[PDB]
Amino acid sequence: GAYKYLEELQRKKQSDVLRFLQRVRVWEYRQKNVIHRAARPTRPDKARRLGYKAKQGFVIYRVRVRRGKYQRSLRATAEERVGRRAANLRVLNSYWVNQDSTYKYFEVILVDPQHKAIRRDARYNWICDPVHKHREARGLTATGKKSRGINKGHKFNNTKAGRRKTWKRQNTLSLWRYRK
Amino acid sequence: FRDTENLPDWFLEDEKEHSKINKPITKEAAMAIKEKIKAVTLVVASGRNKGLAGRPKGVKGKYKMVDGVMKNEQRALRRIAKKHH
Amino acid sequence: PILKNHFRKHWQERVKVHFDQAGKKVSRRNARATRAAKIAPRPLDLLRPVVRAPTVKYNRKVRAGRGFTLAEVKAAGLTAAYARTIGIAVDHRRQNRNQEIFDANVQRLKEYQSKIIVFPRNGKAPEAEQVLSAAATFPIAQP
Amino acid sequence: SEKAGHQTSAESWGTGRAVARIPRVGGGGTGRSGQGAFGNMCRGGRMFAPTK
Amino acid sequence: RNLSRYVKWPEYVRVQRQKKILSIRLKVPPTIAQFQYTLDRNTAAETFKLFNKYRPETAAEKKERLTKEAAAVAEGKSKQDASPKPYAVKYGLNHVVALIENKKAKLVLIANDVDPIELVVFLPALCKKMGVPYAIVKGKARLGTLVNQKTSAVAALTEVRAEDEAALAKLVSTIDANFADKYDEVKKHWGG
Amino acid sequence: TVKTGIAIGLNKGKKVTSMTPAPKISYKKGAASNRTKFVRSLVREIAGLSPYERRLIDLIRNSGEKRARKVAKKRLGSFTRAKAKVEEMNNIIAASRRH
Amino acid sequence: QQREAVRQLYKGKKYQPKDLRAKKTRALRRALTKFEASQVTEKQRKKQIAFPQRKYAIKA
RNA sequence: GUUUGACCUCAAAUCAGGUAGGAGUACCCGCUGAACUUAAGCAUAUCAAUAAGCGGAGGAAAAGAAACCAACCGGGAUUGCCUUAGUAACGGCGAGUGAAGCGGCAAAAGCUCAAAUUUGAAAUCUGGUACCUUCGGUGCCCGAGUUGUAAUUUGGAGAGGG
RNA sequence: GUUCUUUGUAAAGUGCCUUCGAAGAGUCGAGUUGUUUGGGAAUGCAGCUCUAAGUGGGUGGUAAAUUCCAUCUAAAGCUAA
Repeated sequence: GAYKYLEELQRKKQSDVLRFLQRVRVWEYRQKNVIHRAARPTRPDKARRLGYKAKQGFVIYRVRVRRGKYQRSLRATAEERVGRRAANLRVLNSYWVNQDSTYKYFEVILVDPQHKAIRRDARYNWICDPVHKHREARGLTATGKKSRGINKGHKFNNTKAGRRKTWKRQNTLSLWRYRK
Repeated sequence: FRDTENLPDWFLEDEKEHSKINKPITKEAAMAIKEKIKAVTLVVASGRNKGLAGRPKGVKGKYKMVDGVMKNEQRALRRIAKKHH
Repeated sequence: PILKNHFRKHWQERVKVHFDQAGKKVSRRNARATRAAKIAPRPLDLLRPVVRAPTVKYNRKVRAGRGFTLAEVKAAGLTAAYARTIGIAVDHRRQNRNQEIFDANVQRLKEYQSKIIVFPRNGKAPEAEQVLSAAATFPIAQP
Repeated sequence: SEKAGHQTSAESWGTGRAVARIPRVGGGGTGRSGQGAFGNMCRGGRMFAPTK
Repeated sequence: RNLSRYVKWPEYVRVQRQKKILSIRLKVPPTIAQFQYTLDRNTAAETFKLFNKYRPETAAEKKERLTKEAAAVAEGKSKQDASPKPYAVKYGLNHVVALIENKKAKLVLIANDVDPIELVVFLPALCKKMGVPYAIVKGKARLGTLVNQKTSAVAALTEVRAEDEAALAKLVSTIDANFADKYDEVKKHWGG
Repeated sequence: TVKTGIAIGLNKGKKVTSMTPAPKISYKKGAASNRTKFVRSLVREIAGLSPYERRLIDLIRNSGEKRARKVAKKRLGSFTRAKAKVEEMNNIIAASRRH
Repeated sequence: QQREAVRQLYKGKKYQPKDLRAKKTRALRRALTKFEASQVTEKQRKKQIAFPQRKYAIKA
């Protein structure tokens, strides 16, 4: 397949060819709007390994944000922007495309949970449960989880299960009927 | 790298609008921008004037009501400051 | 002397007082009961292995661990996918590096498979009159 | 309750107005105004060692 | 006066026309721009006279075939021999490039105009290095014609019935005579 | 590996029979393979070279591998990464000026 | 009478109108059907076929 | 061939069908975020990674089947409780702050995608429409889709060949 | 407990031998700043800059480095109590 050839290529981000292509694509998108739809994705393999499958309901939007202290990411900022735009849609994940000196350009894999192909095909029926609404704004996609500080171990003690939960857990006095 | 005479100026403007320099913060500038960011009518309050939470008849932009308990208090404070010297 | 409070903060809000104790206990015992009436002939708990614990302060002990290994249960002659249904825990990220422990676990498994009767999927399902703890029936003793 | 007596809008009238220094109420119109609150002694005020 | 050069066009129009202008005016690597040292016409016409014979099965013919072999499987026979070996284009990208390095493709056709061109930038090198009969074509919708899609971006031949073997042989000889001598230089011709 | 029977030493602890388990499959994860070698080499010659790698190959040739090691360890982060990268550059330079 | 006659007219077909569709609640016009939550891939279908939770008991 | 036409990209429609807002907000995930106060005048620091503010959801949420903990005869996803402990560590080593593993215990459930070619048969799917036993199914038809939908496989492994 | 449907060239499991075995990039990591932590000389996160490998990588933090040894497999995802 083309999976690995594409992938190993796109890692080589400072080859002349991809930096050329990046220059063209930035000029293209920069004349375009901030938020817009792409019908088809730029890094299809990357998107596929982040959970796209090309069928009716999976959507792309391509998006521009500013750079230049903001403990969240630009990535997640973009995702809030599109979640507020297309609120029916549900954000699965996102990926870099390109950047500039001034901006960073991103892309996002989305779902329309009303669409019946999605409601069936139970690799993706999990999402039409109401819980995974507006994930990006609760930080439940992968960069949300990074910025929450959610991975494992004694390195990440102060945020492992939610910073605020464990803060309330350990800054509270527990008192029994029978004081120990 | 980025040639100019071949290419069209309508591309060149939006190219060199944003093909900017790479510079992060330096420490002395951090503390420096932090430093830049750094920046009467007394009234014996008896008779008619008493219990008025507003103004009395007698008007001025400053005003100060008194009853005798303040005289006791400030007497005590004059005593204790004398004893503090 | 040195003596330490942590009471400088706004603590009075965040006080959590366990009056809830016997009520919770009763709720729990009801959980056990109805779990039983759901799972009717099964024991409410799995069979669990025997593991020598870490951290030399404790490493003399042995403990009811998580899960029998693929190697152990293979040598007992049966798979993960069957054992998990038969009531047997499996922890895959564990390795067997003590033959004593190995033979202990497999003796425990054999004793289990001997001590059970399995209703098949076919039908008639005889009366079996459950016991409600594997670990009591299959105890875990220091050698 | 945590908030008996605390459900009020007071602060004093102050020093030297021929009246006490209980914290007293703002507003008017109703006849609660000028009454005291946020106290132990006062009507409608909070008790001493609010039982917990 | 007709003022067609003076008008204010729409935006996306402006984008695409400026884009083509820009891709013209830009210096390019040699990897891409072996594209547009692409194929000429009469060979393409012959190529499609060939390929349309080995066009695929459509749904109608598939269900018709299925009804037939449903008729024959039960009483008489099927080892999937009730029907013959079918022979037609292999068209999917992943499958095609999987067939390569086995390697089985007699001929390869590569669209130039694919928008994430990184999909296919590796391919000419690949078929060069494996020594396999590739050629670039003009327009992917053509391939969509011949394998029953809007477009496909690649067409591959691995199997052909016997009558066309030498026809293919001369075909690949032609494109070898177009690439081995004059679009061998696709990386060459730095100006001076 | 074999323990001593005692609290302290080179192999401290309880002296016990081992098993020498199977290896998990999840250690041979960084394994290359015929396919990945093929494609990575392909993409290597196709896209070729970044600018700092150009600086590396000329600098190795003129001013040697000590300078190349330090400057690569600076453009990249770390020591062992700079090691493999300059070793790869030696392989490239051998490739280009032998064949 | 009118409502039920229209029920008979639009009977036995999808896309029946809004007032006659059920009211129930917002997140139970959502909150997917029994079929879509019953739905499961062929893989787990086989898995649950072959190795389901058998029923057992410990006496003997 | 100055005509006709695939397709790409982009637009519209009181198109067919759907859908998001708002409230509530004790609990919960996040963002932004001070002061009084406390301490040597106080600046670091503390009150506080708090209250207020903004966004987001459910009936539970969140986290979760190790890129873990350890250094031993090794344990074994997450969670909560007790215990470590008011320790290790930090800090005008002053105010003062301030954890985790091991252990006991309640509950205990395991797993999926990308990444293999179906290539002797896109094997998949929405939608329109008729019929029917309708939390739906059969068939006919427009159509998405190879810039990859189904099946197989997910590291405990697993695939292909015999 | 009932009745019909039914495992057939269908699906799945299990042994021996053989060739394999793909495993996520502006991402990890490093610098520097800010912010926060109990985190010590970077515990975490963000921004800016740099930018990787595959018998690899992360981690196990000594006033300094090099190699050991151990253990796990990131950058993608689900799940009641």
